[PDB]
Amino acid sequence: SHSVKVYDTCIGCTQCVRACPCDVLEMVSWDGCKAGQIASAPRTEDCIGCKRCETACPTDFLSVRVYLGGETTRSMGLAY
Amino acid sequence: MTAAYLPSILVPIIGLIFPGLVMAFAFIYIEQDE
Amino acid sequence: DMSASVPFLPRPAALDGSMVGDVGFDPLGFTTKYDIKWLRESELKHGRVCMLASLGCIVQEIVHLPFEATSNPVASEAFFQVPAGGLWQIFAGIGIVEHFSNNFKMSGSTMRAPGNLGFDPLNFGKNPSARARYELAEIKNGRLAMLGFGGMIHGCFITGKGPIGALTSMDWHQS
Amino acid sequence: MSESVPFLKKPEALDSSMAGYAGFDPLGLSSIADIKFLQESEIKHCRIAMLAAAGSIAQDIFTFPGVSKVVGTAKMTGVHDVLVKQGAMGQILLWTSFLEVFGTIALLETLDGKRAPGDFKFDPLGFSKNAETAKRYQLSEIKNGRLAMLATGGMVHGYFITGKGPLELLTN
Amino acid sequence: ASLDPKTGFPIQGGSAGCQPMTQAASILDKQRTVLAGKITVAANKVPVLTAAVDKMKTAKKPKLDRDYVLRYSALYLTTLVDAMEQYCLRDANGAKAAGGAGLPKFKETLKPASSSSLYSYVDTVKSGIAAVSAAAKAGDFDGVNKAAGDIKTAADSFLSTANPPIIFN
Amino acid sequence: FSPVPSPEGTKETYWETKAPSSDVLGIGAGVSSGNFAAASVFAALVGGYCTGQVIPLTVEPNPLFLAGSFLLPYSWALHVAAWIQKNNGK
Amino acid sequence: TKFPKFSQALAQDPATRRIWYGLATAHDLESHDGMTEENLYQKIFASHFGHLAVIFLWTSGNLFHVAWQGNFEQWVLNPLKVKPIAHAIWDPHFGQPAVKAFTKGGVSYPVNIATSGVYHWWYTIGMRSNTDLYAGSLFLLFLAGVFLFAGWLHLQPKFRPGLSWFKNNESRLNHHLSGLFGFSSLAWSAHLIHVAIPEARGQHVCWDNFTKVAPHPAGLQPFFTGNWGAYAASPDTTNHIFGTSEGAGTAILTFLGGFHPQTQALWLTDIAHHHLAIGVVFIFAGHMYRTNWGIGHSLKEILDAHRPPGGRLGAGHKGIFETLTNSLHFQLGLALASLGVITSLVAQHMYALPSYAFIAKDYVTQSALYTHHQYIAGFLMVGAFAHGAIFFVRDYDPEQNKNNVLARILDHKEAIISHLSWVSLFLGFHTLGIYVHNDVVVAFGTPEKQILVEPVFAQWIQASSGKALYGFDVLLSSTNSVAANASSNIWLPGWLEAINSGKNSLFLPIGPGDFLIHHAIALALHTTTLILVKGALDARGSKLMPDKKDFGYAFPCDGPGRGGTCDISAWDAFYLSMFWMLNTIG
Amino acid sequence: MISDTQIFIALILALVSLVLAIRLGRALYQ
Ligand code: CLA
Ligand code: CLA
Ligand code: CLA
Ligand code: CLA
Ligand SMILES: CC1=C(C#C/C(C)=C/C=C/C(C)=C/C=C/C=C(C)/C=C/C=C(C)/C=C/C2=C(C)CCCC2(C)C)C(C)(C)C[C@H](O)C1
Ligand SMILES: CC1=CCCC(C)(C)[C@H]1/C=C/C(C)=C/C=C/C(C)=C/C=C/C=C(C)/C=C/C=C(C)/C=C/C1=C(C)CCCC1(C)C
Ligand SMILES: CC1=CCCC(C)(C)[C@H]1/C=C/C(C)=C/C=C/C(C)=C/C=C/C=C(C)/C=C/C=C(C)/C=C/C1=C(C)CCCC1(C)C
Ligand SMILES: CC1=CCCC(C)(C)[C@H]1/C=C/C(C)=C/C=C/C(C)=C/C=C/C=C(C)/C=C/C=C(C)/C=C/C1=C(C)CCCC1(C)C
Ligand code: SF4
Ligand code: SF4
Ligand code: SF4
Repeated sequence: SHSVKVYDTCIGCTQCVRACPCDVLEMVSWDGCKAGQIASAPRTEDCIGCKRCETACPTDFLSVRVYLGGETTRSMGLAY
Repeated sequence: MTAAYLPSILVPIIGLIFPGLVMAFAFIYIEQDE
Repeated sequence: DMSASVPFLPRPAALDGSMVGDVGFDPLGFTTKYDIKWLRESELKHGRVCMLASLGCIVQEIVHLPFEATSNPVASEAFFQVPAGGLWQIFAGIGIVEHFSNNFKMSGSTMRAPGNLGFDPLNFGKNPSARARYELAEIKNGRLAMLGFGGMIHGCFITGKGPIGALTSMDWHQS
Repeated sequence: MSESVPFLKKPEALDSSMAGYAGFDPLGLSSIADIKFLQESEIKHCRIAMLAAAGSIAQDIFTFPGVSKVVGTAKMTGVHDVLVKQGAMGQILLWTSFLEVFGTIALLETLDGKRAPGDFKFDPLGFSKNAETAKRYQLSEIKNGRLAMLATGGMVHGYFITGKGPLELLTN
Repeated sequence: ASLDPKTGFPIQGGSAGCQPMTQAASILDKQRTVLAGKITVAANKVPVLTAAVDKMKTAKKPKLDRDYVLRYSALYLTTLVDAMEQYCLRDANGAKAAGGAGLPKFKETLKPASSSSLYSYVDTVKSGIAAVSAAAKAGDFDGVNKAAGDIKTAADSFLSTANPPIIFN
Repeated sequence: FSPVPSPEGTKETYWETKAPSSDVLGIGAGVSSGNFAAASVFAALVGGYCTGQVIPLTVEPNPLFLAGSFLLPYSWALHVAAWIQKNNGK
Repeated sequence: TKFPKFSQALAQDPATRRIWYGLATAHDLESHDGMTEENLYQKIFASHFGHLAVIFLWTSGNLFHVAWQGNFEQWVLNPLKVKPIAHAIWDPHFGQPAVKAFTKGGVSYPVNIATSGVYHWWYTIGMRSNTDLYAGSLFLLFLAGVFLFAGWLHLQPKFRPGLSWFKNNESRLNHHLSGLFGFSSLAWSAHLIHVAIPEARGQHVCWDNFTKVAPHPAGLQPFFTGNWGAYAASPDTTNHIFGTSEGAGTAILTFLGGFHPQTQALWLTDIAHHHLAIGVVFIFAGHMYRTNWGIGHSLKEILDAHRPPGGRLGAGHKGIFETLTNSLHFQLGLALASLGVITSLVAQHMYALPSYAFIAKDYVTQSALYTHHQYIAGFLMVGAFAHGAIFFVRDYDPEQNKNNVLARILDHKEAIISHLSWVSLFLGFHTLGIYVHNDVVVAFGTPEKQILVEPVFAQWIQASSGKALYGFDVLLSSTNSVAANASSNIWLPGWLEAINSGKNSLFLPIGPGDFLIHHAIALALHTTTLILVKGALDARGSKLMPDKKDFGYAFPCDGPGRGGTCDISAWDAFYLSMFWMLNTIG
Repeated sequence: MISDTQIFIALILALVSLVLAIRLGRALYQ
């Protein structure tokens, strides 16, 4: 699977989760940012590696970071 | 040429049997799981 | 502390006087780099082969088989003169003895006390203490034989006469 | 300050206990090379030169049976040129080199400090038993060796310039 | 029973059993078949030179190639003489030339290649080398041809009187 | 990533001072700066002389002048050592 | 599901990508699962012995196929007229016109004509017959077996070298300089003096007679007296016919210079004296480092002490010792940059100074050898920069390398890359512009208007080495010069003959076309360096991707965000510079 | 010229090299 990380520079804008086509990311409560929430990745096995979450990230360096790793049928986007 | 028979004997073996056999074995090894 | 053979040099650590023929003579430190048992078994094998060779060269001058290609006084010349197939037969036969000996184990596998193949049919060594004296005698005779055989094989190369001829006839009054 | 050379400073690596000490090291070469290495090198030079000085003298006095036939008239260095063509120079070189191979091991022990510089424990006759006679005799060996080093060069250069040889140069 | 014309190896097997363990041949005899085979290769390359010199003479403008004649002499004729000298050495002194006196060295202290019954043929081939070179300097095509023929006759004569044992081994 | 070995007697030679410590001279650490400066000028003159006397090189050059000609580059390292020793108070 | 046994991430891939990636990552032993450093260095050691053996099997194959199927003995008789045979053709797809068309070389079978020059090399070094080419093939098969057994043996538990052995820099350098470089160059002088020199002079010398045949008539007595110049006395005459006794001298070591007048190659006595000189030099250089007896240099001490007191290099080379030793990619990059420069030297010096007899009249061989070694040169140089990029990504630790030469190179990475961009653009705009100016003016019927710039600097260099064509009268070209007078008694007469004669490729005449193409090559070398240097310096990060190090050396992109990140990896700058390498060697 | 026996000796030594190559490849592969 791919490995998806969220760094503590996340402002909790929820945009990376909305971008996610594969329900990899979700919002959890976090007191670090003003929004009271940070992104989380409890479903990186469904991560295809599209990196749409990275594009939606408005932080200077993407708080969400996809690291392409081992490929599976799910992470390869194979309908066969 | 001395041993002129050897090019006729080896070139088909090295050029057809060798790849065929090693491709067959390589195919079996790459596909196998255990 | 200090080697008996070389007083200035220190005694080699992996010697200790336990083996026969131990005067502390390992200046080049082979014992450190290489196993003592392999060195000892090789020393005994070299000396035993040399003792047969030292006897062989002298005997071959004094008496030979009554055939052509075996009538050469000089040892080195005799090697090339004798049937080569016979030489290759000797080499393989010695190889069978070498495989038979050491339980078919060579290098690390063999190490059986070094230099013993269990070849003692006759009870020449009635006492074990006498056998220890014989073991010292064997190694000292083997060492002498190594130097001796090299000395007469080189005598054959220069004199071209064989060992006993080489001692008896030298260029005493010739440049 | 130094004993031998009053103007210069006492050599730092040199001590009174050491044999043949006169505090003589004007160029300070003891700092440059290890003093134990230098000490053994001096003793090796001392002994080879001592044999060489007496050698030249003895060869002028007399030769061994047959050497005169092998070398017609050459002496000192010239006989060496004849003996490389024969086997004497090579055979001595092979045996001296073999002893020097053990000498290399001994030099390594000296650099370690296990062995005294130049001490090969060669006493067939024990003339250094007293241990103060040993100090004196080591001083004598060093002094006669330094003199012989000078002397060997002196008589060999006399051969180079005149061809006479050491005793013959005085007689002629 | 004979030596191959080109490769020079033993040709046919044809208690003196050829098989290694039972071989009765000495290392001297095996060295002699090696030398005889090398003599055979060098002698059988003499027709090639004869053909080349004939091609040179029949050309529209004919010039002797001193470089070809001298390089052929250097490559085969000198080799033929050295192989024959070694066979003569082994025939005369005996086992000593086979390594009985040690490594090949100067002052080998063994009987010379001369005083051998087969040495006269070696002298003929040496004369042939001298004639091949002299003709090449002169530009004489016929001289090279006859000189090579003299070498060919001498080498064949050497092998016939030698009767070398062929050790298939 | 694993301990990198160095020969026994390896010591620290990184310097940020005016001159490196004399330990960078190895066996020449105890030589005085005057002795290097005099050896440097001596080596420059004898090396330059030995170099100069064999500039037209022949098939028979004097081997002592060849060996003595090596003192010219050696003199460069000698005066660098002279500078190091003077700035270490030696 | 188990083919990449070294990679569980690939062995669980259900696609055809697993086969490709397992094949392509097979030799990257550092990335294999559960890889320790001990096992990494021991597998590299054993696989280096396998490369050694492959090289020896390849050379034994060339020797065997020439001994068996070549015309070596026909070629050595007449080397300027006969075309060398590489190997025979047995192809069941051939027609009978094809079989007849390839039956050249003086033989009765189809053949490939060799462009490798191995005939000229084997001729020059002594080989005369098929029996000794075959003997060389046999010996290399034995050596290949010896190094295959050594590779297996050094994988056995008692014979496994430790990491302390693999990183003994001083003992490895001492032995590779004094034994591998120096003693084998000295041994190569022995081969020339004992074998190649006598057999170039007609006298056969083999294992059968080389201990009873003296290379010199006096014979090791002038060497052991200091009468070394007696080994240069009576050199080979200008009338010498190579391979024969006519015109031959007795010298075994000379410095004649120039070329043998017949073979148009360097004198073999010059080559024997070259390897003796370079051998003694390398042997002396192999006593530099301290191993076990207290004399020599510690490499750590040398690197730490070379920091200029002006502070312009920062901490200098403090910590470079550890970085080099710990980083196999830094070593590979130094080795490949060094090797790439040498095979470029090999290509440039072997066409201008050929060493092999009757080559440089084999125009196909000269063209193939130059082209071959320049392409190998471009591959090695690009790979050196590739493994410098891999070094930065994988093995470079900034904390261990604080303010070094390496950190300070990264600190000004933009000054380096932007000035390489400038010089690339500078050269490209002008060289192309002058070329296009020339094309447009010649097209318009006005060749005189062409901007033709003489290569005066290079011509001055040629003249400084003795070319009299340009009339510079500098150094060697001037008869009354200190430089000219110094070499007059030794190598200058031969060199002046060689350089001034127009029959050789030594310092070939250069004009405006040469200038323009050299500037084109400057643009190409600078542009390939720009791409490779940009890849190496930006390997660990950039403004576009700051954390590029975390992704590795070869990754596809970072996606379409931030404008687009295609070809952003350091591997992709290898990829882009490979085209520029091909263009420059083109 | 090269004999058929000489070619067979070369083929024997290359087979020995093949066996040693197999043994090294198996050792490197583990
Ligand atoms: C590199 C070595 C090599 C060799 C030695 C050959 C040999 C041959 N090819 Mg070629 N070929 C090769 C590579 C090779 N091929 C490659 C790489 C390609 C693709 C570009 C081709 C494409 C090709 C075509 C398109 C044709 C040939 C043909 C031929 C035959 C020559 C014509 C003839 O006399 O007909 C006489 C041929 C026969 C009587 C056929 C004999 C059949 C053999 C002996 C049976 C072997 C059993 C088989 C190998 C079992 C292997 C199993 C596997 C595990 C290895 C001959 C058998 C022609 C052909 O097939 O001939 C009919 C033909 O039309 N080849
Ligand atoms: C004298 C002692 C000695 C010698 C000879 C060698 C030799 C070698 N070692 Mg080393 N090694 C030694 C001691 C020695 N070692 C010690 C003491 C250690 C431990 C500290 C090591 C540790 C060590 C390691 C860790 C490794 C080696 C490796 C190697 C091999 C290098 C690969 C190769 O083919 O390069 C050959 C290089 C040359 C022949 C010289 C290059 C010539 C330059 C580049 C240009 C010259 C061009 C010239 C004209 C050539 C023309 C050819 C002709 C066609 C014209 C080589 C066989 C490596 C290897 O492959 O393992 C087997 C390796 O990984 N060694
Ligand atoms: C006049 C404005 C200007 C100035 C002062 C510079 C200054 C510089 N540029 Mg250039 N550059 C400019 C415009 C300018 N740039 C433009 C518009 C582009 C896009 C084509 C570039 C593309 C560019 C590249 C690709 C490179 C530089 C480099 C450099 C540096 C080296 C100097 C050099 O060789 O120039 C080289 C100049 C060019 C290659 C392009 C020239 C572009 C035209 C001629 C200038 C534009 C005129 C502008 C419209 C003026 C309008 C003002 C008017 C309204 C009053 C230097 C910092 C190089 C560098 O970093 O090296 C250190 C380098 O590699 N520049
Ligand atoms: C003919 C083919 C060609 C040409 C000309 C170039 C040109 C260039 N490449 Mg490219 N490249 C090519 C093929 C080519 N490449 C290919 C096939 C690859 C493999 C993918 C690459 C990969 C590559 C990389 C990876 C890099 C380059 C770089 C460069 C530059 C190197 C020369 C330089 O710095 O200044 C020379 C400049 C020129 C030759 C430009 C020509 C000047 C123009 C034509 C002026 C004309 C004005 C005219 C009025 C326009 C009319 C337009 C009309 C519509 C009005 C330059 C822009 C490097 C770079 O940018 O370094 C700074 C770089 O990093 N190239
Ligand atoms: C070449 C060659 C050969 C040879 C050979 C040999 C044996 C060569 C040996 C050469 C030697 C040993 C030369 C010695 C020179 C000593 C000197 C200059 C010291 C002088 C004293 C000084 C400066 C000051 C002293 C001092 C005095 C005065 C007072 C002040 C204090 C003090 C310091 C005490 C062969 C045999 C191989 C033959 C071959 O064919 C050719
Ligand atoms: C250490 C020591 C201790 C005490 C003091 C000491 C005595 C002074 C000192 C000794 C010192 C010294 C100097 C000791 C010296 C020892 C030396 C130099 C020994 C020489 C050995 C050579 C041999 C055995 C050759 C054998 C050849 C064979 C089998 C075959 C040859 C042949 C081959 C190739 C093929 C077959 C046929 C032929 C042609 C015959
Ligand atoms: C890339 C590669 C992979 C893994 C890593 C690696 C190991 C380091 C590397 C190395 C690869 C290497 C080095 C590969 C090396 C490959 C080699 C050397 C292959 C040699 C093959 C020779 C053959 C099949 C000859 C057979 C002869 C015969 C059967 C004759 C027999 C006979 C004849 C007729 C006459 C005599 C009697 C008999 C016995 C009857
Ligand atoms: C990217 C990368 C990242 C970090 C790691 C890394 C691997 C190290 C690195 C790679 C770096 C790479 C790949 C670096 C590549 C570096 C290269 C190829 C350097 C070339 C150097 C050549 C020189 C200095 C020639 C000097 C000639 C001279 C002085 C001739 C003089 C003369 C003589 C003697 C004779 C003629 C007269 C004159 C002219 C006077
Ligand atoms: S987009 Fe970047 S910032 Fe907005 S939530 Fe997802 S991670 Fe946190
Ligand atoms: S990569 Fe595509 S799938 Fe994986 S997390 Fe970012 S958005 Fe969701
Ligand atoms: S296009 Fe460029 S960015 Fe989009 S995926 Fe392919 S490479 Fe990555």
